[PDB]
Amino acid sequence: GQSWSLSVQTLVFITSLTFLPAILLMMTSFTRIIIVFGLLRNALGTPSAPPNQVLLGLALFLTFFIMSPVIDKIYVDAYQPFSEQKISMQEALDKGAQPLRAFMLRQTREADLALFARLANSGPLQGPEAVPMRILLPAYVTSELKTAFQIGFTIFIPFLIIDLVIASVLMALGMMMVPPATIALPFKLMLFVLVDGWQLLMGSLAQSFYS
Amino acid sequence: GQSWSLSVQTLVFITSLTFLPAILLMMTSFTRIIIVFGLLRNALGTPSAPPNQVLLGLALFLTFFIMSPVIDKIYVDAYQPFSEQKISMQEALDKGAQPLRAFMLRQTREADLALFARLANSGPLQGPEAVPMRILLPAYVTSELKTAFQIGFTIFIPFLIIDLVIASVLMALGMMMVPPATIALPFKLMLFVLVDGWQLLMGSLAQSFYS
Amino acid sequence: SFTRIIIVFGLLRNALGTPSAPPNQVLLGLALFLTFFIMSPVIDKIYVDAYQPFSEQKISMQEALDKGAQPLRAFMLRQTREADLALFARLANSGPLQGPEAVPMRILLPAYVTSELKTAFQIGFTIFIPFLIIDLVIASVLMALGMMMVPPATIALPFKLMLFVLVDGWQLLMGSLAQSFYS
Amino acid sequence: SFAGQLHAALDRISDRQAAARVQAEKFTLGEPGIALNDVMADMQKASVSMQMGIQVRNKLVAAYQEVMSMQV
Amino acid sequence: SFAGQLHAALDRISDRQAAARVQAEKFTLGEPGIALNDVMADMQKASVSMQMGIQVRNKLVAAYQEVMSMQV
Amino acid sequence: QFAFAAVRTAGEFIGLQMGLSFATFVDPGSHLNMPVLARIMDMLAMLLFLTFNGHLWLISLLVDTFHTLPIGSNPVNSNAFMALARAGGLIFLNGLMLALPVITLLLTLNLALGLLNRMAPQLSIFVIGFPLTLTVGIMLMAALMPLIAPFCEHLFSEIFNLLADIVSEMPINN
Amino acid sequence: MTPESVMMMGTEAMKVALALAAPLLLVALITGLIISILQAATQINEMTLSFIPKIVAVFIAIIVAGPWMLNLLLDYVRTLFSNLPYIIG
Amino acid sequence: MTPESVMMMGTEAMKVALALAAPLLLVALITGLIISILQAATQINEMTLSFIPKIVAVFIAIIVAGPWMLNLLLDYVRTLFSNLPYIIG
Amino acid sequence: FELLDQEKFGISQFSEQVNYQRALEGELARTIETLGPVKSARVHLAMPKPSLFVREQKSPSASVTVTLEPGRALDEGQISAVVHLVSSAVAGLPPGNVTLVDQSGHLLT
Amino acid sequence: FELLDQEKFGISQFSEQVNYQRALEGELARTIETLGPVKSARVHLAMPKPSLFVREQKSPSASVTVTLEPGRALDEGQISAVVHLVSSAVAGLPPGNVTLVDQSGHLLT
Amino acid sequence: FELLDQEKFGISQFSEQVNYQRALEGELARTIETLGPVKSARVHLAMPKPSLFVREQKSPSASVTVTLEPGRALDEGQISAVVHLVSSAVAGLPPGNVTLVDQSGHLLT
Amino acid sequence: FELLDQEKFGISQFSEQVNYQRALEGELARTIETLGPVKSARVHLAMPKPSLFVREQKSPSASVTVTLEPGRALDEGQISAVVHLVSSAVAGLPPGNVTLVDQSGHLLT
Amino acid sequence: FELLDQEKFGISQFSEQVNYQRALEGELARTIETLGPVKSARVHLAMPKPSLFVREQKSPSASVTVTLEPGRALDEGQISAVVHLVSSAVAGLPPGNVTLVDQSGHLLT
Repeated sequence: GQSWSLSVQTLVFITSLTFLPAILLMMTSFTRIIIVFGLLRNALGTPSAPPNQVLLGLALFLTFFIMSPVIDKIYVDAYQPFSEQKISMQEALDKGAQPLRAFMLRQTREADLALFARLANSGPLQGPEAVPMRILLPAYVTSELKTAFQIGFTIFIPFLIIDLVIASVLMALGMMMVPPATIALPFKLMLFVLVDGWQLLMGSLAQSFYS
Repeated sequence: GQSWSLSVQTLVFITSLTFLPAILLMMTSFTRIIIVFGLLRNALGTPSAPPNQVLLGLALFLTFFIMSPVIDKIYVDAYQPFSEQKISMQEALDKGAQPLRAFMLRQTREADLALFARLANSGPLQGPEAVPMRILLPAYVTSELKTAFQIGFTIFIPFLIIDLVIASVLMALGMMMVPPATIALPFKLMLFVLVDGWQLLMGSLAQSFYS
Repeated sequence: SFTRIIIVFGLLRNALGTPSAPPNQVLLGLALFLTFFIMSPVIDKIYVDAYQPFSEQKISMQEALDKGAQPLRAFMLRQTREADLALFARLANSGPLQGPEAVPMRILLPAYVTSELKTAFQIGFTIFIPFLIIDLVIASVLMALGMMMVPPATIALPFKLMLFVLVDGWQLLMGSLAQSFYS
Repeated sequence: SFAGQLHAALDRISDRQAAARVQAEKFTLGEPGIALNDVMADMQKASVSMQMGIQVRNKLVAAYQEVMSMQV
Repeated sequence: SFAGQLHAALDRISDRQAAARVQAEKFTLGEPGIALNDVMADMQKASVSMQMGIQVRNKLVAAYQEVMSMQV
Repeated sequence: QFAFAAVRTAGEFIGLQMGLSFATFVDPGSHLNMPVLARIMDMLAMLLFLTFNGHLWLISLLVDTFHTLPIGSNPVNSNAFMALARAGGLIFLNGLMLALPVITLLLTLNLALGLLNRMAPQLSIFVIGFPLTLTVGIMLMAALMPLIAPFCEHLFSEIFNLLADIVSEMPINN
Repeated sequence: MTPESVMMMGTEAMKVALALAAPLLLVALITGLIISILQAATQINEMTLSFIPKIVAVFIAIIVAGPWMLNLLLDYVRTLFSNLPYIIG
Repeated sequence: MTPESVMMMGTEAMKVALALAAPLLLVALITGLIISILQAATQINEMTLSFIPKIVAVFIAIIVAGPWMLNLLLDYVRTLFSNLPYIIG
Repeated sequence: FELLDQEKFGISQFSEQVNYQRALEGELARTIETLGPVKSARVHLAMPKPSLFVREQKSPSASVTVTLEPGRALDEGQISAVVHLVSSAVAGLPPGNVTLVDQSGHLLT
Repeated sequence: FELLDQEKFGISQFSEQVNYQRALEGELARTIETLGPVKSARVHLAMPKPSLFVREQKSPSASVTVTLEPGRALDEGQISAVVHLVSSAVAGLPPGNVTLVDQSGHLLT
Repeated sequence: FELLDQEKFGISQFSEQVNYQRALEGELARTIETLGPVKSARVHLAMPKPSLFVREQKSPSASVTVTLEPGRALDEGQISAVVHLVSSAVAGLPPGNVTLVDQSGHLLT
Repeated sequence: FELLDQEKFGISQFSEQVNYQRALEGELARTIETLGPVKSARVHLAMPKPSLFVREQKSPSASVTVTLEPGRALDEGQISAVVHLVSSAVAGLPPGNVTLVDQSGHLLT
Repeated sequence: FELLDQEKFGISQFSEQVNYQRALEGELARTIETLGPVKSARVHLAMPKPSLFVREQKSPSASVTVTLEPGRALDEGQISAVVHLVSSAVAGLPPGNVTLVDQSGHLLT
């Protein structure tokens, strides 16, 4: 059998500890969540009304919850055979990364995947599962970026409707030359708090993740 | 020919490991890509909406896919003789740099290199395949940052047109103090996502780099 | 050598209307390349007058330092300014004389620094002016039609970049800077 | 590819270290054939390989952080 | 003339190291005319030259990083 | 920077008289009117500083301050911060003195256009008023440039005269 | 690229501006004209009594227009994005 | 630099703005005056009722003006960049 | 064909590639009619483009339904005439997917 | 000719490269008619513009359907006349994709 | 010739390089007519340079269809006259891609 | 001459360098007519223009089609007269690319 | 000359350096006419390929087409008169690129 010595194993673990929170979290689950949060912040007609730290914390908690089944899968499939040294890191890493690869494959756009494969000049695949992570990652990022804005426009719509109707009703009576933005903000905030936009939106985006 | 000792070979290799990842990536391969990505983010009307880390990672992956052929060529022509100890480091450097120099010269302009040669007082070259690395790099860099600006302007134009038409129609209907940007931004976003701006844009950029 | 080039590049970047549109790494690399291209004759002369005796061990450092510093001071004297030199001479109570000769290091360096700063700002103003003209004209045409509340920044910037790329700004700009340094 | 090269380098480093360790274990087990002039040399070469690997790791992570922290 | 000078310096360092190595190799095979003190002194001089070279490299790379890490 | 600020305000006030004062409503986003006619004079002023000396005259003040103030335990005198705070003052004083022709000429056009209401109450100043003012206001800028050339020198010496006395009369004020 | 291409790029881009806005601006302008001629024969008005008819006329104009307003936008940008490897040279 | 060199730079900067904007400024007022006359002689109007034709009028003026307006800024900056080694001295 | 000539202000995106296929089918069947033994043909196409990086990519198909003239029968080499007449006039359609059927059942392909 | 004839304000992006192909087919078939033994030809092209997620384009195809004059038959070298007459007038169409068929079945290619 | 004279409000990017090619073909065929033995020519060009993520040249082709005067035949050196007459009047078209055909089949190239 | 006469709204830049080439061809052929043995010439140019930041040769060509006067033939040195008359009047056109052809085939170059 | 008087709103940068070259050619040919043996000249210029450090810079050429008076012939030193008369009136044109031709063929250069 073959494996890696303790020194190289801990070197690899420490090195991966650098990428893991920054990018393996930034470009995998909650980039669209923070994009939606920023779009909602812009739509509210106020810069940084919800603080950035609070938004990031809420997004982190939400993505932790969302990834719970995949976390349990990768735990029970890699850590348990590895925490009792019954498997080596070499294939343990692949076994752990397989469920996340499947999740990325499920949440991908076929057109983006095909374009990236053609750009990489590799078209021998017989099935969607046999794609490499190298070609899977950018397509996943692009699809997540697309769906982020797709949700964001729907978030935008109601505030736009409120602004248009309040401006029209305000200027129909001879008040054309006065900004209705200062007057639309209380109504938009009242509507949002009355409909409970936060709790409803969190469930909506969780269901979107569950497809 | 004479061969450098291992103690200095490792020294020069480790020293090159400082410049090569930083400068040979910053001013050789994807400066236009990051510039046009920043310009597109500005044109979208919502600056800093996509994460900068996500944008940089996607740009790096696209860069690797773009330079895969020349990377493969230099990889074989340098490592394989070096791996089999066929060639020394001194000649390996030039042999590896030759295809990279050819690819760099393929994309640059003519007036830039002419001006740089005139400034450097180098003798006239009757054959184009003689530009030293001293004179090659600045011409390529300036050509890249020149073409990036016009590509970004071409990307900017449609969103400018959309903003102008929406502002004009709003003011014709009689809304003076209504910020068009807060209203056009959903429309710009919808146009972008519906025409698939990201995938089409990156594909077009890759095709432009190829040709 | 080149404190002016980075300043003028920063002025151009701010005139473009977009912060850090080109990477700072690429700006510094281009500045260093242009600096070495410009200083190549002077650097070559310094290399000769220093190494040629020193490599074969013909002179001592106590005079080699002066021999290597004299051409650099001679080059820097042209870039310095008479008014700055006179003011620093007044400050440091040095002999003015009718004919300049071996300006001391305490006086020569600050005069060069301030002269380079002054000429850098002078070039930066003229670089900024065309973008200001474009902004003025686009703002005026926007206001005249009844669109006084539309931000011209999202409109001016594409026009600024289009003009900058269309006039081939980079090549003639660097050529002009090099010619100004030469004479 | 980069992943393939990294895997090959790490695997060869691990194989060198494992060979050195097994040779040292055979020597300390008393089995004749080891003259103490090979185990020490192989351990030193393995330490050199590990030092090269960690220096490369430091340089690579520094470069990655520098290129990733750029204000775009 | 900068890269040429640097390559000349590296050439001199590598040539001195190679001369020391070949002298030691000639001595250890029994060729007469080579002195143990001479080869030891040559090896020490080569090591000193290498140490000077690595010091210069460290200083130069530190200066480069300091001068190109700043923001314009 | 008082000399700069007075120059900065003068350019802005010219712009506010034609189309640049639409931020009079609630606080907008970007000013929508700042770089139009401010940066033209916000950066021309520093050039006139470089015409005489950029840092040389300021540095000469620093050396003389050491002679006046030899660095010691002497407490800093009072009744001096208010005087330099009271200096501007000249921010709006010299601002309008440069603005004497532009302010009057633009207003006369504004008054002239309004008189046409008695002949046609539908003048539509949102249609005709803005285009008419812009061409005249821009034209006044080019022909009034020489008037600004010596005027900026006034503020430089006056602040220098203010600064020279403060740094020299303070040590004898103890 | 020569400045003529930018004018050509501007001309094609600006020509889209007129065509898209034409149905909306024409219906709004004629609506005021329709009221104005109908505002003879005891021309008495309050101030305008004309803005609200502009709403419904333009509002239905957007509805009847619908996709073709967006359909042009999809095609014009698509050609420009597809021509990016050609606008370079 | 003499103070004349300082002020001479501000002249053509405003003059090009005077030259470039005037064709667009004149079109805006000329179109407005015609409608303002139409705003007399049975004066029924809402506020101005001139906004829609004015936007279209200057819009066509962009096509009419087009290149030589763009060409104005092209050579003036080249003249400015020609004296960069000469304005300092 | 005639449908292609027809112009409507409305341009549904999907009804673009369907109003066209309905014209191809009507054009392809107008030639098979002008072929001798055939009195009237009737072809349907089955163009599906949803295939990328899949083991089962699939393919386009057609189904001609010629109605031979009274007292006639297509020979063994007269079948490939009508197969290749359709296999080639349709993008990406191999001759192994074309289905020819008479007016009396009789799957000929 | 037909493309020139088909000039209008309406701008269908797809119907541009289709109104053109319908003219090529009608022009290519007007020459094969002026060819001697042929009385009337009828050609369809199969140019496939789409190239997404495909290793190869797979090229274009054509299917001529000449109707020879009463009592005539194209020789073995008179087939390549009509094959290359179409293989060359269409971009990227090899002569191995052109299909020639008489008015009596008889696939000639 | 007609296309240069032709002026329309529409400025279709494609129909620009197609209204031109249709004029080249009509101009090239007007000279081959003024060539002696030829009574009427008919040339089609095949310019195609589109490619994706590749450096493919995608070289052009032509297909002249001369109709010689009654009782005439182009000699062996009279073929290269009509080949180079077209190979040279079209950008990037080697003489190995030009196809010459009579009014009696007879591929001459 | 014609190019100065050819002024129109048309903002297309491509029809700028094409309306010009069509005038060069008509001017070059007006001189070869005023040359003695030639009764009427007919020249086409093949100038490829795009060339930015590339090493592509992009060399041009021409094809004169002189129609000599009744009972005349250009001598061996009268060919270089008409070759250099065109090779020099066109930018970057060597005399090895000019093709001269009579009214009786007979490639002279 | 006449072109210089003409002025237009259009920014035709290329038609700027072409309306000028057409005037140079017409001015250069007006002097060669006022030269004695020449009855009428006809010169075309070939201003071309601006580049830097190329394998061949090529340079610009010209092609005079003098038509000598009835019963006259330019001597051996009367050729350099007309060569340098054009080589010098055109920027960067060596006398080795000027081509002089009579009204009877006869390349003189």
